[PDB]
Amino acid sequence: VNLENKTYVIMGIANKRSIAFGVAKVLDQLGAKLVFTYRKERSRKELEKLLEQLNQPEAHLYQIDVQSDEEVINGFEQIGKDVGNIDGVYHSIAFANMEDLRGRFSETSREGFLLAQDISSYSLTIVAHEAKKLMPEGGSIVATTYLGGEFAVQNYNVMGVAKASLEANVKYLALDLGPDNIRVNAISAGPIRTLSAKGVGGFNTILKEIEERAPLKRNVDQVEVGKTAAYLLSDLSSGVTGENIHVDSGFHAIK
Amino acid sequence: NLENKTYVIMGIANKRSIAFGVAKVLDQLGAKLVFTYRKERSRKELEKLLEQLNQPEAHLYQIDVQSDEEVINGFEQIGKDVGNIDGVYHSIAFANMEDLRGRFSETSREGFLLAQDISSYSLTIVAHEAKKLMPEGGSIVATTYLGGEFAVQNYNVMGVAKASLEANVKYLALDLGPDNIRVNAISAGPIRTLSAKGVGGFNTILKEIEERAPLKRNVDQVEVGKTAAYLLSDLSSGVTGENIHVDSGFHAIK
Amino acid sequence: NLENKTYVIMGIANKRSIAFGVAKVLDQLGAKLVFTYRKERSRKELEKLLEQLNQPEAHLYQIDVQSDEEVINGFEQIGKDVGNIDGVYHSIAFANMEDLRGRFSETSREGFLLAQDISSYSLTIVAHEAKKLMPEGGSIVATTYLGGEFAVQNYNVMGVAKASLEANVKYLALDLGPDNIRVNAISAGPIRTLSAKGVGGFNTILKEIEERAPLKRNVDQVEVGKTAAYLLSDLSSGVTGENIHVDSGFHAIK
Amino acid sequence: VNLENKTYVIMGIANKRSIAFGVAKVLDQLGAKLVFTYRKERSRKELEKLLEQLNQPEAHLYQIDVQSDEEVINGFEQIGKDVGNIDGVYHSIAFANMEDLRGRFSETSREGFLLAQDISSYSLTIVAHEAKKLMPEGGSIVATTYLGGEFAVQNYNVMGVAKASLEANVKYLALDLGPDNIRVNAISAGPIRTLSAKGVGGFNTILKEIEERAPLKRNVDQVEVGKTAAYLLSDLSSGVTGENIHVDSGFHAIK
Ligand SMILES: NC(=O)c1ccc[n+]([C@@H]2O[C@H](COP(=O)([O-])OP(=O)(O)OC[C@H]3O[C@@H](n4cnc5c(N)ncnc54)[C@H](OP(=O)(O)O)[C@@H]3O)[C@@H](O)[C@H]2O)c1
Ligand SMILES: NC(=O)c1ccc[n+]([C@@H]2O[C@H](COP(=O)([O-])OP(=O)(O)OC[C@H]3O[C@@H](n4cnc5c(N)ncnc54)[C@H](OP(=O)(O)O)[C@@H]3O)[C@@H](O)[C@H]2O)c1
Ligand SMILES: NC(=O)c1ccc[n+]([C@@H]2O[C@H](COP(=O)([O-])OP(=O)(O)OC[C@H]3O[C@@H](n4cnc5c(N)ncnc54)[C@H](OP(=O)(O)O)[C@@H]3O)[C@@H](O)[C@H]2O)c1
Ligand SMILES: NC(=O)c1ccc[n+]([C@@H]2O[C@H](COP(=O)([O-])OP(=O)(O)OC[C@H]3O[C@@H](n4cnc5c(N)ncnc54)[C@H](OP(=O)(O)O)[C@@H]3O)[C@@H](O)[C@H]2O)c1
Ligand SMILES: CCCCCCc1ccc(Oc2ccccc2C)c(O)c1
Ligand SMILES: CCCCCCc1ccc(Oc2ccccc2C)c(O)c1
Ligand SMILES: CCCCCCc1ccc(Oc2ccccc2C)c(O)c1
Ligand SMILES: CCCCCCc1ccc(Oc2ccccc2C)c(O)c1
Ligand SMILES: N[C@@H](CCC(=O)O)C(=O)O
Ligand SMILES: N[C@@H](CCC(=O)O)C(=O)O
Repeated sequence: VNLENKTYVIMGIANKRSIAFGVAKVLDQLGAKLVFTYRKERSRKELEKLLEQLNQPEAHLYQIDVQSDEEVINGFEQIGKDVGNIDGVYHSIAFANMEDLRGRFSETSREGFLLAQDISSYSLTIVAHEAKKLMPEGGSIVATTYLGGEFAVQNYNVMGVAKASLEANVKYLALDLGPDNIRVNAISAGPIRTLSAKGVGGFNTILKEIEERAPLKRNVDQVEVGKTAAYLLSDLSSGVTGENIHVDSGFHAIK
Repeated sequence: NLENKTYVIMGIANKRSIAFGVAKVLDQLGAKLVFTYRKERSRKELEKLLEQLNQPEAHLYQIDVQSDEEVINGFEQIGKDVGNIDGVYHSIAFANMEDLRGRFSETSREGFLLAQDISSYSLTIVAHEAKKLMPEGGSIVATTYLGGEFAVQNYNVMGVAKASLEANVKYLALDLGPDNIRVNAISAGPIRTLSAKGVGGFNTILKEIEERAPLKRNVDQVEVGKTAAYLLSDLSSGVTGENIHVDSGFHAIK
Repeated sequence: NLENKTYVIMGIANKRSIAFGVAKVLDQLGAKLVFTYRKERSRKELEKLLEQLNQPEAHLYQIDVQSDEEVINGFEQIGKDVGNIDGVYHSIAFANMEDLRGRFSETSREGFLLAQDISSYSLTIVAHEAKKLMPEGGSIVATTYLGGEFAVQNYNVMGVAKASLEANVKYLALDLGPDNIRVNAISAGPIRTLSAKGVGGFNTILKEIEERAPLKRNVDQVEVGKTAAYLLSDLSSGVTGENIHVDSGFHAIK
Repeated sequence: VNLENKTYVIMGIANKRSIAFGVAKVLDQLGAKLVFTYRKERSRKELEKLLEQLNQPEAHLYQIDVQSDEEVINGFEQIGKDVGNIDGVYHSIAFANMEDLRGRFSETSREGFLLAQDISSYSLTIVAHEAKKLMPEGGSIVATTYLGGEFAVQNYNVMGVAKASLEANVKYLALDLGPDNIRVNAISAGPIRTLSAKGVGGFNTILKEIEERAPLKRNVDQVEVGKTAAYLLSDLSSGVTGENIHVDSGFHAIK
């Protein structure tokens, strides 16, 4: 799994705790050229500071709000002109309003539901469509999901239905872009203390339950997600597509 | 037997709708039925279909599930007209034709979100509003297709919206369970319907089921309706967050 | 309504047996019933339980599913006594107590194969023999537990034997489907039975269904029986290779 | 990856076409010390020959018929006396009578059913129990499975039910050995022309269905199972246990 002369776009670093910073640390350490995309200017600033700890000899940062067709279209188009063709995309992007991450699911608003869908699932489809233009030779696209896409986990509410959508999106992209030699997979990460986690009702309780009940008796970290991301983005996984790998201490396997 | 029971059936379009299959079965079993339809020029059509049921009176309500107000005002009116209900059969989906063929990666945002809105989110709001009519509990059933568990060529955007619907069923089942409201899906094999003409490669799937499914035949709307009767009745007490395949066994094989 | 239907119910030991839950339901629905047992004591309990049912005749056959001879001869006798049947409810499993606690990695070969034989293989041979009494088609149902889909502390060797049973259902569905025989499983939530008294941590899992499952209560034998009636009747035509969870929704959550 | 100073035990090489031999080329290339176990004298002979193709400075071969408790016990015990502690085990062992891999599954005999369970599933339980003693600090155990374990595939008949069993066996083993830091996982390989495949009814008609229908539109090979084995056997996959990775061109994902 050595990746020199590989280029990967990582979407969704906000700070040093971001899962996508785990991927980045692991890919960068394996010698890959990286390009980063962000939404808030605070994320770019965090990216500028975190690039000091990476080996990247230059900073490729692109502002892409995935709610914008044109910002995605022109973002990847630009990445293509700056660095040429890419080997894959790590997609670490999701959003839901805080109302919608606690209390009663049946009370979700249309606007809150569609917002979570647009950012957390559909952004993958359009990223894939635009990213494919930079992978004339094939490549690898990995999204980040959560077990709550597969089962009804208390509080995760609108995001779980967005992750269900995301997971199917992976399969349909896998089928569609398969003949083009682009593999499309997901990582189902265990719960990890991140900026966005602070918004999920009951997140602390779940951390403690993994540690008590999951087979490895411990929580996972971002580097662990990065290690599997390296596998999925590299040749090591050449016959794997439409797959969902649980990086979660075995929790998905137990009841 | 379903005498003294009342269900709302959403999604009848013509003689061939899956929902009319459910209608015939529940009607036969003695339930009171209320029907919702999307557009006002399909009211007269619904009115003709009802001539074949033993419904003393025709309870029809226009609801486009794309509007909160229509869902909210619709279900309120149902409550004023008929009282508490025992359950809802949801049989509603939509996607634009150009997204049910060709390359899934080329789906527009508008088309992806439209499908989610109508085929998935509609269950949430319907469940919220229908709950108000079920103080002592009841049963809600949605219609899915196997393409929300696996990628099926051409089903495309609808497949992602069914994955979403099927999650929706589980989250509603978790939320609504303490209120004694069960939420399930039926996963129907392919059936010749008005909407099915819109899906690329449909006939080819009809043929495959016959060759490859364990029962070596296709299912019909009335078979979906018999499983609906079970899900909608006390017979399926204890069963919630479930997806039952009514598909000649196709889901189990590969 | 199951008048003029005949079902074989395998594996009642006492009034707490899941299959007696099945028995009462099909009995209420009008079916003729035939019971098979292994232990002398079970026959005795059956003779006495039959006073609670409307069966005017005791159809009691000793069939230890560890013996081919007994299964074959039993089903043949059953054919001679009552004729063709419409389905079989299989409610049989066994493992040693030592294999239902402490560490799965320590399971003996003998213990492992014992559980497979009795708890999984038994359905294949039953299906084969039962087939002969179903020239027209029928329905076969086996009873599984969620521990065959996920690792559940303590269920151990039985979880592997249930994973095997659930597969068995799928392959039997595939094989027998063109003969119009459906094969399905019911996955029951935990229920205080004689056998359950041997599973380590059974009480603890009982309580946490109450706490965590969508319906926040446990299920009972009669609720399994009502789904059995669904699966064993024409209501579930179209449905095969299926696994229906009668478990208050516990399967859908995490 | 990189696997110097790791030792892996590979069970079930018969000839050059064996899936486990793909595993073996990949771990060998990656620096690993390899120990091999076999049943038939022929398999040992093939192994001595195929060993010239590898970097292994030393042949470590052990006859273990997994139908024999004392052979598994004594084999692992002796492996540990010879090479010390190991980092994991690759299990590539299954068996059924031909009788039982065509025509009607309802006709399967008891003795053939139990035979397929014994070799194809139980063997893992005991292998893991014995392998554990050589992994005081933890390690990785991978077994090999097939989609016919998740779905009724025509003809795979009794082997499907033993794969269902093998796959639950992996989950129960993960929950149990997790606190010992031992991970347990499955590879679900697509159809690969091997000695044993020659005995499965209709195997060629599936090979061609994968090509026409699987997302990647091609079949996979023993080396692709190998490269996922290396991921699963290494620290790359820390946090993954109780998992089933489909290495099958995405066929598991479509209908
Ligand atoms: N931590 C966990 O337990 C957990 C578990 C499983 C999966 N995940 C998934 O992992 C991924 C990363 O989340 P995280 O936990 O690492 O949290 P995070 O560090 O807070 O990252 C979330 C990211 O989403 C980006 N984002 C949100 N909306 C966007 C938009 N419209 N356009 C572009 N970027 C947008 C944010 O960028 P800006 O800040 O610049 O807006 C941020 O970088 C998500 O898909 C999440 O669902 C998290
Ligand atoms: N037919 C199959 O092979 C198959 C298989 C599995 C699952 N399903 C599912 O079964 C359900 C019923 O489909 P069907 O095949 O019976 O098709 P159908 O007869 O054409 O019915 C679909 C219904 O959805 C309604 N609908 C569409 N948009 C709506 C909206 N915005 N508000 C309210 N109603 C709306 C349609 O109304 P209008 O006529 O007014 O447009 C129609 O009544 C769907 O959920 C479908 O996904 C179908
Ligand atoms: N109780 C639960 O929470 C639970 C949950 C999910 C699934 N299940 C399943 O439900 C089914 C019924 O079990 P249960 O809990 O109702 O327990 P039960 O009342 O103890 O029934 C078990 C039955 O298996 C029979 N049996 C065992 N080995 C046999 C053999 N070799 N030949 C013929 N019969 C044999 C027993 O007969 P004898 O007494 O005559 O030996 C007994 O009638 C089993 O599949 C069990 O795994 C139970
Ligand atoms: N090839 C495929 O398309 C395919 C696809 C998915 C999964 N698989 C799985 O892949 C694994 C490897 O099979 P393969 O295709 O590589 O075929 P293979 O080359 O024939 O290997 C099968 C191995 O099983 C060993 N074996 C059988 N019974 C044994 C016993 N009782 N004790 C010790 N070893 C025993 C054989 O050893 P001896 O020759 O010495 O008896 C042989 O090395 C199996 O688990 C199979 O189910 C194969
Ligand atoms: C009850 C659930 C407890 C564990 C949650 C794990 C988790 C934590 C963070 C996640 O990311 C987001 C969640 C909501 C909105 C935005 C993001 C990125 C996320 O997707 C999942
Ligand atoms: C790939 C071809 C096989 C799939 C046909 C099954 C099917 C048929 C009709 C369905 O209903 C709709 C489909 C598209 C748009 C709207 C509806 C209601 C539907 O959801 C599913
Ligand atoms: C970890 C505890 C989880 C509770 C499991 C519920 C249960 C109870 C009884 C069951 O039946 C048997 C179990 C072992 C042996 C024999 C039978 C019939 C059974 O199969 C399942
Ligand atoms: C209809 C089936 C289509 C192809 C199945 C692929 C396959 C091929 C060989 C396999 O290995 C065995 C099969 C039977 C007995 C023993 C082994 C090792 C095996 O386990 C799986
Ligand atoms: N967000 C709080 C709980 C919020 C609530 O009670 O809804 C937590 O992390 O526990
Ligand atoms: N299935 C066999 C031919 C006949 C049979 O096995 O029933 C094969 O293709 O090898």
